[PDB]
Amino acid sequence: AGYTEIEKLEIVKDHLLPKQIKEHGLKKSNLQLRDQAILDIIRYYTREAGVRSLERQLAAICRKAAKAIVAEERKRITVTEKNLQDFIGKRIFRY
Repeated sequence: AGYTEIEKLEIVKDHLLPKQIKEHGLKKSNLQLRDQAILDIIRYYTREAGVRSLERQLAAICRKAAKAIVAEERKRITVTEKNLQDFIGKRIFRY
């Protein structure tokens, strides 16, 4: 028990690329999110009891988007700060 905002920032920022890319890598490179997003989502939720869960929240939106693989043909799912809402849909803290 000793997680600090910095630690979470180090991993949350690095793992977002390799982690998601791996578990998701299983399917054709289907992941193209931005940093502003990872920071925005967590910033709106910030709800969690450890990084493990946090990473789970990111993976949730990431793959949740992978499922949409049934789209027209747009390859690489872009999860900018806007799409982030379309995927998550709804939030907890309202401004």
